[PDB]
Amino acid sequence: FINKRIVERVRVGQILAVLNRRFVAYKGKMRIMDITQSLKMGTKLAAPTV
Amino acid sequence: QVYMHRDMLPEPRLDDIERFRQEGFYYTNMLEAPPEIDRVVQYTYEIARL
Repeated sequence: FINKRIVERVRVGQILAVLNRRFVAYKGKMRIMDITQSLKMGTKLAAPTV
Repeated sequence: QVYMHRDMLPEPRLDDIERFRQEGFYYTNMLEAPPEIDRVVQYTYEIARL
């Protein structure tokens, strides 16, 4: 006995009943870049911080 | 005492040629006196960076 719905006998009319979660996807013109390597000691920023 | 300002080169009218030639016309960017104190804006490196 496992309290999970691993295998379910389902009618055809409910095949699409599983689509129920939101997804959010960036468009093609966007770019994803990593900036971790820029944390070097010599960099001074224009507007100083408190 | 170096200043930045927008000024025009003179364009004298040659109504009489020899009369104009008699006077020693010349132009310079040397200033007679510094400008009035409330007409100037002072930048440093910090303001420009901000």
